[PDB]
Amino acid sequence: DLKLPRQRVDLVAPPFVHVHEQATKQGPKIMEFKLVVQEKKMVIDEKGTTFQAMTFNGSMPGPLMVVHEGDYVEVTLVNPATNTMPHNIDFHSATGALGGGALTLINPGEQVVLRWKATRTGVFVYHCAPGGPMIPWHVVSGMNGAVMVLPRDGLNDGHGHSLRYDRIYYIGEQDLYVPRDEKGNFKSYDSPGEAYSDTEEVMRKLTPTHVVFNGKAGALTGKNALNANVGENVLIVHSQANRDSRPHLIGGHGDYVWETGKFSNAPETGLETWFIRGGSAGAALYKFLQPGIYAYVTHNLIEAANLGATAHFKVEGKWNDDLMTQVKAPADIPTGST
Amino acid sequence: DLKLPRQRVDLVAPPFVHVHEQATKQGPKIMEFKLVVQEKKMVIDEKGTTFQAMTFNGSMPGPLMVVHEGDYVEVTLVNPATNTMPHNIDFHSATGALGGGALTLINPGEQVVLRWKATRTGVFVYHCAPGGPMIPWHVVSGMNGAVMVLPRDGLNDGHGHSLRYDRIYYIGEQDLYVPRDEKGNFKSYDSPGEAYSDTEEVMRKLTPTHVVFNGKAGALTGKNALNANVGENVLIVHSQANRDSRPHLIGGHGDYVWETGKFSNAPETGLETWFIRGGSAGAALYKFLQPGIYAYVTHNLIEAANLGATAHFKVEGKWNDDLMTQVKAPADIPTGST
Amino acid sequence: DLKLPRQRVDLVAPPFVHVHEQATKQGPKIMEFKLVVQEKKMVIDEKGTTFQAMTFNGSMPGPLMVVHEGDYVEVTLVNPATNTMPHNIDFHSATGALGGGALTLINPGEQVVLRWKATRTGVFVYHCAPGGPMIPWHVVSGMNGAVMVLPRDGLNDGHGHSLRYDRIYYIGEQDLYVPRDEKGNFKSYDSPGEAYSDTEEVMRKLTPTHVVFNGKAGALTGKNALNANVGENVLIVHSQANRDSRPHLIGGHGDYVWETGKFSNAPETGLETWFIRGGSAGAALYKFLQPGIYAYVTHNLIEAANLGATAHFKVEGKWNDDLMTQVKAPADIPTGST
Ligand SMILES: OC[C@H]1O[C@@](CO)(O[C@H]2O[C@H](CO)[C@@H](O)[C@H](O)[C@H]2O)[C@@H](O)[C@@H]1O
Ligand SMILES: OC[C@H]1O[C@@](CO)(O[C@H]2O[C@H](CO)[C@@H](O)[C@H](O)[C@H]2O)[C@@H](O)[C@@H]1O
Ligand SMILES: OC[C@H]1O[C@@](CO)(O[C@H]2O[C@H](CO)[C@@H](O)[C@H](O)[C@H]2O)[C@@H](O)[C@@H]1O
Ligand SMILES: OC[C@H]1O[C@@](CO)(O[C@H]2O[C@H](CO)[C@@H](O)[C@H](O)[C@H]2O)[C@@H](O)[C@@H]1O
Ligand SMILES: OC[C@H]1O[C@@](CO)(O[C@H]2O[C@H](CO)[C@@H](O)[C@H](O)[C@H]2O)[C@@H](O)[C@@H]1O
Ligand SMILES: OC[C@H]1O[C@@](CO)(O[C@H]2O[C@H](CO)[C@@H](O)[C@H](O)[C@H]2O)[C@@H](O)[C@@H]1O
Ligand SMILES: OC[C@H]1O[C@@](CO)(O[C@H]2O[C@H](CO)[C@@H](O)[C@H](O)[C@H]2O)[C@@H](O)[C@@H]1O
Ligand SMILES: OC[C@H]1O[C@@](CO)(O[C@H]2O[C@H](CO)[C@@H](O)[C@H](O)[C@H]2O)[C@@H](O)[C@@H]1O
Ligand SMILES: OC[C@H]1O[C@@](CO)(O[C@H]2O[C@H](CO)[C@@H](O)[C@H](O)[C@H]2O)[C@@H](O)[C@@H]1O
Ligand SMILES: OC[C@H]1O[C@@](CO)(O[C@H]2O[C@H](CO)[C@@H](O)[C@H](O)[C@H]2O)[C@@H](O)[C@@H]1O
Ligand SMILES: OC[C@H]1O[C@@](CO)(O[C@H]2O[C@H](CO)[C@@H](O)[C@H](O)[C@H]2O)[C@@H](O)[C@@H]1O
Ligand SMILES: OC[C@H]1O[C@@](CO)(O[C@H]2O[C@H](CO)[C@@H](O)[C@H](O)[C@H]2O)[C@@H](O)[C@@H]1O
Ligand SMILES: O=N[O-]
Ligand SMILES: O=N[O-]
Ligand SMILES: O=N[O-]
Ligand SMILES: O=N[O-]
Ligand SMILES: O=N[O-]
Ligand SMILES: O=N[O-]
Ligand SMILES: [Cu+2]
Ligand SMILES: [Cu+2]
Ligand SMILES: [Cu+2]
Ligand SMILES: [Cu+2]
Ligand SMILES: [Cu+2]
Ligand SMILES: [Cu+2]
Repeated sequence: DLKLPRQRVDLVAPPFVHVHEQATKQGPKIMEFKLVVQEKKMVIDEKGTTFQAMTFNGSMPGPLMVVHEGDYVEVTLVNPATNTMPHNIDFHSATGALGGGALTLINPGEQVVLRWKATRTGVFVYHCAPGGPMIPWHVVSGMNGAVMVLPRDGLNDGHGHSLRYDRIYYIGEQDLYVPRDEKGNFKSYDSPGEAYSDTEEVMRKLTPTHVVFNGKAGALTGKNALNANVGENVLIVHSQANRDSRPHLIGGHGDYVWETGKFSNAPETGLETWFIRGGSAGAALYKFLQPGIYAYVTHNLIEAANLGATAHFKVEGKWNDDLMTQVKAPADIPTGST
Repeated sequence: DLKLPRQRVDLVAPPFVHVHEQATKQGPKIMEFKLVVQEKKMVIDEKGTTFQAMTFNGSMPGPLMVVHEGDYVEVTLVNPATNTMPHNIDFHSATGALGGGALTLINPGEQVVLRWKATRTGVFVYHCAPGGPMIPWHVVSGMNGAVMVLPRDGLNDGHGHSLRYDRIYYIGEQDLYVPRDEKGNFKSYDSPGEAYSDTEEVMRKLTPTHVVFNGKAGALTGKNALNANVGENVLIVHSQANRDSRPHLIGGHGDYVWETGKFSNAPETGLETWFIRGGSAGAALYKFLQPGIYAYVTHNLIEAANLGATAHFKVEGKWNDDLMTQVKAPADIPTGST
Repeated sequence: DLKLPRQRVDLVAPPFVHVHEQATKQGPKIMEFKLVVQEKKMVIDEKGTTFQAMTFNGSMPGPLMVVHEGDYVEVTLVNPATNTMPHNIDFHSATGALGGGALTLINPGEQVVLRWKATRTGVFVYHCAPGGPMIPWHVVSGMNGAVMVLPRDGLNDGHGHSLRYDRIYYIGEQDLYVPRDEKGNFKSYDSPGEAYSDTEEVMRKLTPTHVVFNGKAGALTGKNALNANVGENVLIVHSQANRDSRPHLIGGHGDYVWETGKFSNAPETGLETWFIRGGSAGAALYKFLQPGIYAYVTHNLIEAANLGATAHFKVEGKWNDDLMTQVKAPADIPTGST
């Protein structure tokens, strides 16, 4: 019945994003994606704590899918027989059937194909949602990602001027609820099923043990810092499927920010810190003006520094002393100061 | 002194709303409302947990009051002699005297009549506020509701186009703090006064035991699902008097959302999840495009699934396979897949 | 190299703000500020609880700095040798070097001079950020304040109309994490260093023991209520360096609110409650219409009433019975009521 060109997309692992056009003169296509569920033990902090994760495509977050308004998105979801649980997928970008969850429940050893029309522009969360208490558990176990539906003319500033990014990164933030024993040590389990009862107890108190970007504390620091150059306009897509976050680029700003994540709304300009509602994605554009290290954090600094929620950007270029300079280096306080 | 027509309104129990006009060519009226305080033990979850509630008109939330900009709202507040505590009322829509709380403190066996002018458009919280620590306690015991002050021309999209709703529902969300004994069982009390000290201890740790719509887990599910039809524009008013919420219609969107709740501001369009600041009301308009069950949640899914914060809509009509379709039902993974 | 007029500003203690012009026809200046770090034990609640605070200029929050777009801000930061820790400063208003933190780390007995260009308008947080876990600890110990960068034409309503305030107050909100002993009593320490390990344990559970304005419960109540008059337009700048807040003026409104705090964005109008993202400052303008006491709160009323987060305004003038009146004082319920 639906007679449009089909285009297969190969997803990549976050924080990177598969190749795509911003502005396009192509008409609507059927864009074909495949997601494979993988349950696996994963390391989530710098002390080697593990937890029984559940993922789309082996990553937390799941990969970013990018399409244009008016495209049809055909998703094959696969639940390999090595998995232990049923899984499904709910797209916040889609209309009907609980975002697709009501049409996509699959047992281990099965797959399903859903098609949804990309009628609403923005960045949107997708996540597993098998039913009842399984919904939060699968989501906080890692089964969430995002999709971006671009306008066919690309981004704009809401005042008739085009915006183009030079680079795009997807930062998925994950709240984790890892059980502890009587002494406070984190517990380990042999399967997700075995972890469930103790994990649900931690979840009920609504306080995460870890808050991480790209699936672990320190994931996007050190050698996995995000690269940019002075003068580049960088789009940072940020998602949180379950809990609020307050992104902040330390030493920078959000030049254009869609904090509710929807491109039919004009962006706010010149933000210090923005707000991603739990259950949503948002996006910020920034043009780097200064080289050096930048930390990208949630600006609950306890979470950022102590629970794992810090990424770095390493930005190459020349320092602009007009914007900022050290006028006098650290020196002894003058004895004749009052 | 004030010589305007008087009109008596009969309130109804949430989630329904008393009859009202959207656009009106009537001039300013004195709109007369009565609220009666009722302290009573209420069931708040599906396991039969009870708590010592304090309510306006016997419901959590209190009823939605609807008037138009420029009306005068005359509220008789009654505190029957069967109650044990003093109560009052503070309208966020009103100007002066702590929103009216400073003029409305009544002991059991008394009543009071306050009049306030509806000078500001939007949806607004009202709540009890007797003074000091009694303020949070009365509010989290259930003494809060909302009022909607419509523009006389009805809603608009902020770009000169009228918006009209076919149906309106009021979803009041309540954070509850129910004490537990040493084993974790919820405690019961014979009066609000007796519950106070233990409840205040739970409140101080800022983590609710329950988060409910319309006064109990499951209130708006099953046979009390909210009804709609494909093609109907539905206004959902959401209030939270004490704690933030992040509403999400699973399988739908917010077509037009006033998340800060004030109709002098243009709505945002096409939201996945919106944000109700604690101490405020907001409103979202959505036109249903697909039949079936929709869950309306706060998108902290722990709260939604495990603490009680899920409502359902049951939507009648014909499925649109253009928007979404199951291309292939669950099937065994092809043996010749890689 | 930089050849502009220099102007020394003398800071004052919050909630007051140093003298400044709103609209200015002066060109860019080098505005010179000095901040001195002071570590000291401070009283933070009405029962006399103390904690080991770390402050800019001996106050929580640090003082508000006010400049205009295009000015250069030259800050001398001094860390006296009576202090025990290294400190620095990060300006959310500045571009590069982690907002200045990377250029300003000073040991006790040292000072440093940083210059940053005020290229972005709004109110912005500044805070200490020495590195790693020291970042949240210094911030929640009190080392944070705000800066306001005004447009050279002053504020506007985003629709081409000037806004002018008659009075300005800076309300800094501080989340504190005070350790308790086994019985629940707050612990005291002889130095910040000694308090660290126990404080970090409380911080990890993300629930504050106190939430205060101007450094202590009750700071801005009683005789330190904030003064205004009927008819005055008052700007309230609110900052929170670490945790979300939801400001509300009880009995009033936000006439014009920049909740993300940035004057390049038009304000929202007629708000009941607004939202300050942790890591940001926001600002609300209100014209008082009624005399009397107003409470300014975060509208988590538990925090407001029980954890310390209430300020008062005392507003002089004549009552307007058109806006609000008590039609009938408290009276016995009529025996012939149903
Ligand atoms: O012996 C505990 C010690 O070993 C580490 C090493 O990285 O990890 C083990 O213990 C953790 C807590 O049970 C587990 O999460 C992990 O799976 C296991 O290898 C340390 O993290 C831990 O303190
Ligand atoms: O708005 C984008 C997109 O949403 C649709 C429904 O799929 O329209 C919705 O929003 C419209 C614009 O706000 C409303 O007028 C309409 O009633 C609502 O269904 C699409 O038609 C539109 O392209
Ligand atoms: O947090 C309580 C308590 O537990 C201990 C081990 O008994 O540390 C655990 O908690 C720390 C904070 O989350 C982790 O850094 C560590 O991996 C974990 O074992 C104590 O060290 C701590 O007091
Ligand atoms: O890219 C930052 C990196 O460059 C160096 C010199 O190679 O210094 C530049 O950046 C400093 C601020 O971070 C400026 O103060 C300095 O003048 C400028 O040359 C390194 O110091 C710095 O880490
Ligand atoms: O015996 C406890 C058991 O009975 C239930 C039945 O619905 O409710 C009782 O106990 C609760 C906890 O004290 C009370 O809240 C309630 O008022 C009382 O009827 C169960 O909820 C409970 O587990
Ligand atoms: O804005 C609606 C309504 O509020 C009032 C006061 O009751 O005006 C306030 O807001 C005006 C528009 O923003 C301000 O210009 C005014 O100064 C402020 O008091 C009403 O007059 C107005 O209808
Ligand atoms: O939550 C702690 C602990 O308490 C028990 C009974 O001892 O269950 C209580 O808590 C549950 C979660 O809130 C409720 O579902 C139940 O109504 C309540 O009695 C244990 O079952 C649980 O481990
Ligand atoms: O109203 C939803 C209800 O209708 C049924 C058939 O009566 O199916 C419709 O909705 C499905 C998606 O929820 C579509 O896939 C199907 O093709 C459509 O006919 C029921 O299955 C469904 O629960
Ligand atoms: O003896 C405890 C009692 O004294 C008070 C008096 O104001 O304060 C003391 O104890 C507190 C808890 O250790 C300290 O924070 C404070 O520094 C010390 O003077 C009361 O607050 C306290 O209950
Ligand atoms: O926007 C205020 C201020 O920011 C600067 C950079 O210091 O410009 C940023 O924002 C501009 C307007 O949104 C962008 O076009 C620009 O690319 C970005 O660097 C200043 O130039 C401007 O005055
Ligand atoms: O909060 C637990 C418990 O501790 C006690 C003293 O043992 O009070 C402490 O906590 C109160 C709440 O924060 C404070 O008001 C007081 O300053 C502090 O000592 C008990 O009174 C209370 O049950
Ligand atoms: O400024 C408030 C203060 O004024 C008094 C009389 O001096 O009353 C005025 O304010 C009341 C509402 O708070 C009005 O109902 C009253 O009519 C008006 O005169 C005091 O009662 C009040 O505290
Ligand atoms: O389907 N989940 O356990
Ligand atoms: O300025 N960043 O914490
Ligand atoms: O007036 N309340 O307890
Ligand atoms: O998509 N709702 O959780
Ligand atoms: O530098 N701070 O401990
Ligand atoms: O209306 N203030 O809580
Ligand atoms: Cu799953
Ligand atoms: Cu969802
Ligand atoms: Cu009450
Ligand atoms: Cu209130
Ligand atoms: Cu410091
Ligand atoms: Cu910061």
